[PDB]
Formats: sequence, structure tokens, C-alpha cells
Amino acid sequence: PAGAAIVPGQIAAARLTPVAWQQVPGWQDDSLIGATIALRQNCARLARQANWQRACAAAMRLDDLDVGSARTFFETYFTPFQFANNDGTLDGLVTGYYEPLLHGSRVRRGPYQYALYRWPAGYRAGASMPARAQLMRSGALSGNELVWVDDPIEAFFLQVQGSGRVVLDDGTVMRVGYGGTNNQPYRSIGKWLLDHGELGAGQATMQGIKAWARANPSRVDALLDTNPRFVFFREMPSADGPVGALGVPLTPERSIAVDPSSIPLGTPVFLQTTRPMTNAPLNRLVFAQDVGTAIKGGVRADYFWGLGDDAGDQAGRMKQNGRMWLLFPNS
Repeated sequence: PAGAAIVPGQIAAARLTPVAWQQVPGWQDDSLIGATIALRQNCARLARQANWQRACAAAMRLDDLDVGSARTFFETYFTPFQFANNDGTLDGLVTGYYEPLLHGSRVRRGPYQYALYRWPAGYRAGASMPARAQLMRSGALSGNELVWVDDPIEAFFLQVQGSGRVVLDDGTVMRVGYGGTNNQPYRSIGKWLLDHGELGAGQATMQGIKAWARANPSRVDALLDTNPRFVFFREMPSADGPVGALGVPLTPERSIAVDPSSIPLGTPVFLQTTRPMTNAPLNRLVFAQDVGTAIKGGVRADYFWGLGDDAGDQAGRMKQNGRMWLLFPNS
């Protein structure tokens, strides 16, 4: 029932080594559910390249339910190449990312009681502000509200990420991105709850912190004030996941960010790794559709877990050994 496991520390004599599909350990462990969705987004940018025209034409005939036919397609139109680091090692690091998804309103009302703030107009770009607790008390933020959300813990973790999306009670969606900082030190509230015994070793996830906050509503404001850092936001230019560097919406658990000088955008990658909390095998066909400032090296990926806080808790814990095969179209 559980998938193929990595034998660590193996090495290879070439950067790319063609292998048979029968030599990809883990290929049969992937259901392939969702892979055709990310494949069609890939083809939106690749279909007219000479090497991709035939594969993309065939790909448009596949539905997303018949994973038997999708498996036959990948085995027929692509060859897998075992991918090594330039030092010959096959092991590399898989981390994770997500897109925060909050629920808010453009006006303060009902459950929407916690503001996200733009950079305060009464202030000069890049001048140091006080800690969060005094910034919130000075009055300097009043009238600089960008939108009002559902939950102060979600707002806090949106600040940690710097960017995300707010589903508004409109029926519209607002994308927010990085709008500046008070340049004061970050201090994790999860570590605070652990260091002071309020949360057990297991449990300082975003969900465990939300639960503790639910239990201790009159302590929440003081907990958040233990982090002096404060992040501001800007509204981004106006259905599916975020758009990545390839220019297409990312697909949860089927898109990775890569170092594009090692793995060009558009490359499908068979990823063998493990799940962050249970450590079970995770064997997944993904597509290189994004990049990131921390994602540098050869066998290196950021796995896109999807939208919302369960995806973020998986992303937060992901720091797993991994193996890669790059697919190239037979063409």
C-alpha cells in the first residue's frame, strides 16, 4: 500500500541518464490524479515549440479521470532521465510552499473584524517604525486598512508569508502582496507557546495555534504582540491557484518551483520524496512551473501544496530528502 522508498546516498556518472519507465521507482505509486490538469497548463506555454507539438496535441485528448490512459500517454510521449547534482549525488532537498487563503470584506462587518494594512500614508518609505504592539496602539495605522479578514491568526500568518489571496464576501477575490515592514525582528508565536508550555511538542502548527487561540480568546492579542515584526500589504493587479513564473496557474501537488538553470520551466519531473508529518513515501509526477529566491541547486524543489492553512501546515514542515527524473518529449 505505501510507495517506493529511497535508498540514500546513490551516485551517478552523468547529469542526465535515460532510463526505462520500469526503472523509475515509484512510477506506479502515483495515482496520476491531477497530472493532466497541470499538463494542460504546461501546454498553454509549450504547445507550439517544435519538440512539444505532438505531445501537446495528444495531451488535449486526455480527460482527467482516466489515469490509465494518462499513464500510457506519459510512457509513450516522454523518456525519463535520472537527474543528478553536478557533484554526482542523486539525493536532493524538497521543501514546500502554499498560497494563503483568507476570507474577508472591504468593510468591517460581521465576522470580518481584523484589518490588513497598507503602508501608512503618514510615513516615509523605508523609515523604521516601532514594534507591532506600539504601531497598533499609536493610531498611525488608522485609516490605512486595505481589507478586513475573518481571523487574527490567519492575518498573522499571511504577514509571515508576505502575500496571498483574500476571498471577499462580494463574491470577488483580492490578491495581496508585499507592502513593506517595520524592520523589527521576527519572533515566532509557536515557539512562544512551546517555550512556555502552552502547546505540546507536536502541536504548534497553524491549526494548533488557532485552537489555542479559540481556547484563550482574551490572551490572543498579547500573544501576537510578542512578535515585534509587522508586515504591510499592497493590492495586486486583477478562480484557480496563483500564477507562477511560467505564467500559468499552479496546480496543487502537481507544480514545483525549481532553480531554472538546472531544470528549465516546463520540464515535467517525477519526484520521489516523503510526506512531512507522517514520513510516508510521496511519489509524484509534477511540472516545473515556478521559481523561488531560496530554491537554488540541482536536485532541489519547492513542492506546491495548494491553497489554505492545511496546505500551509504541510508546506511549513516539509524538508525532505528527494530524487528526481526529468522527462523530455520523444518528439
